[PDB]
Amino acid sequence: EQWQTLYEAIGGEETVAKLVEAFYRRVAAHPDLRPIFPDDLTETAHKQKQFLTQYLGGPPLYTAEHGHPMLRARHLRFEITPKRAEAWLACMRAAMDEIGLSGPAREQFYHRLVLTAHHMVNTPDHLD
Ligand code: HEM
Repeated sequence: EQWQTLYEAIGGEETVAKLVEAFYRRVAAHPDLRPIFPDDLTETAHKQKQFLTQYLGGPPLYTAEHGHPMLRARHLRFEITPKRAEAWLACMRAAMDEIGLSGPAREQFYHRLVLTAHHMVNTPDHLD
């Protein structure tokens, strides 16, 4: 198959922008996520747009402004249980669906996010 970055494959900037906007609306509404995210998600969304751009092989926007992602380390500041990772991923799938992003490039991207989310998990789930 022809080589292209996943960033291009999914439609680049415009897709990332739409996706992030949709994603944070879902995060704001999610009871497993809402309390650990800032009430104002403006800055978060900005950073995620930059991060996902870089993560997908687009320009290194996130590093330029914030330094190396060191995402797992940054996430040690929060309790990320498997349930919370599932909530994040469920918001992401819902946002991808909402913006009408479907197909193999979507799933390849989603699978990268499943792996990253798994890497972020840092606390056992709360059971009974
Ligand atoms: C697995 C579940 C996850 C949870 C519960 C979670 C939660 C959070 C929270 C609460 C913040 C702080 C936001 C802020 O201060 O503005 C954050 C930051 C961030 N997250 Fe996640 N996150 C998860 C997974 C991911 C994944 C999969 C990615 C990317 C693929 C990601 C990328 C980021 C980035 C780029 C930031 C900004 C770091 C910074 O302040 O520079 N997160 N996350």
